[PDB]
Amino acid sequence: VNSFSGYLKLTDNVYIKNADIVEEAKKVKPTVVVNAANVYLKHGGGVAGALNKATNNAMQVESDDYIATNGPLKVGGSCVLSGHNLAKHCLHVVGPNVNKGEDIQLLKSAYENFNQHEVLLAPLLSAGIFGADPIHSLRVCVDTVRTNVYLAVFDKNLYDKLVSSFLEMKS
Ligand SMILES: CCOP(=O)(O)OP(=O)(O)OC[C@H]1O[C@@H](n2cnc3c(N)ncnc32)[C@H](O)[C@@H]1O
Repeated sequence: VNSFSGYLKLTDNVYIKNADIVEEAKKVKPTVVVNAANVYLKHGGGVAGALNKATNNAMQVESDDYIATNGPLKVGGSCVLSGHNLAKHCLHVVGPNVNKGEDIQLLKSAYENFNQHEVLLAPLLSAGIFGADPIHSLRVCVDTVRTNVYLAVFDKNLYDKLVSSFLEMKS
């Protein structure tokens, strides 16, 4: 388990790889894969849709059952459900939807949930459908997370941009 390979070490606890999070999860077998979730755990597109699709929709059914007895998550909040065939556990974390004016400071709260887990395979929270700048999401991850986070960025051009601007800013 947690056999991560081919990552660029950004800090003592943050790693980044140009990879699709589903394919990484199948290779690595992480204890925790992170979902970029929304408060009702409707796994439509992006990471959530890809993770759910790779579980043959088991993640959505599990999530419906969770919501039915617990109600929606809060923005910046999280829950631990099954990792299905992809991981031991999936940490569903709700970043703020910046497009709808949700407070971008909640991205800090979202990444704080990573600190409850020794090691995680994760995407850049809020950087896709939710409209936060990916460079900002990476910065918040680096400053907030103290546990071992392995970031999967599937798009090569975004990966190159993220690494370049991480170096520039780091000084
Ligand atoms: C409703 C929640 O909205 P939120 O913005 O929080 O999450 P998202 O829309 O899933 O995007 C989060 C970030 O992961 C990237 N991304 C998308 N698919 C994959 C994938 N298969 N593997 C690795 N990275 C991926 C996406 O391009 C964006 O950089």
